[PDB]
Amino acid sequence: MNIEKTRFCINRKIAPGLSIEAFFRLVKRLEFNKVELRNDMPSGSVTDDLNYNQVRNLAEKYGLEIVTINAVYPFNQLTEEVVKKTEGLLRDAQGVGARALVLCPLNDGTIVPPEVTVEAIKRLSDLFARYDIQGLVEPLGFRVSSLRSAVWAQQLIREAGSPFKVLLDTFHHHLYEEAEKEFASRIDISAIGLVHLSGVEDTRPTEALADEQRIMLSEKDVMQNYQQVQRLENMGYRGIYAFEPFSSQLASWSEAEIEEQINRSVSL
Ligand SMILES: [Zn+2]
Repeated sequence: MNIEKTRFCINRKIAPGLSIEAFFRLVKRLEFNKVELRNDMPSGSVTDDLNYNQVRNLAEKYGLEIVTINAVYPFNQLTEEVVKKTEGLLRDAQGVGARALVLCPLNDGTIVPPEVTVEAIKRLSDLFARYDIQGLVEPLGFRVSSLRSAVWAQQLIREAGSPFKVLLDTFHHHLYEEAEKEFASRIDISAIGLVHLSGVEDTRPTEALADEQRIMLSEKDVMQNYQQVQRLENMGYRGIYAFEPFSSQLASWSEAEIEEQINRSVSL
């Protein structure tokens, strides 16, 4: 297996400690060219205390692409409150020159009918076009997720007639029983426009693991990061990979610890 390095993205959630400057100067210095900004770090702001300029220039200086902002939730349950909140994020992404905003389904045990997610996808595609932002729909694995399958979400994006793509997240994939030898032919790598990697070394049962159980990559993470990435490659994927580990263990890691466990990960 070989994959081109320039194809690697560093999701900020990996670095809750660092300021954006701090976070940027890192990456670049750590090699690569793509990041993800997020609206769920301590600041609660895609820019922390900054403004669009400061950030934008900070991406220029370190020659980085802001690939996505995570995330809009619940994109699916698209009340006027949610619409106003989404608009926020589009202003953010347009503001920092992000290319995508990440869309997360309702994740609370409530059914969101396919017809409604299909409407929410129509309405968000208008609203995105309005800010010239791309969309990425991230199915969530959990039994309580109102959209679990990357296949189904492609089905529903095709139906809304949307240029949006799916965000394949290794954990959420892992966490969803009916894919792998039901995936493969059913899935369409054309329309996967981002892949979020994170590893789960933990011996617990899959059937109720969480965002907290996500460290980085290395031999015996019970998630098939290689075997997913092997297949994604086998299949045509020439798009981005991003490290989006969550877990409280991203709490150690000097600016130099993060530097290395990114490299454990990139096993090749
Ligand atoms: Zn993700």
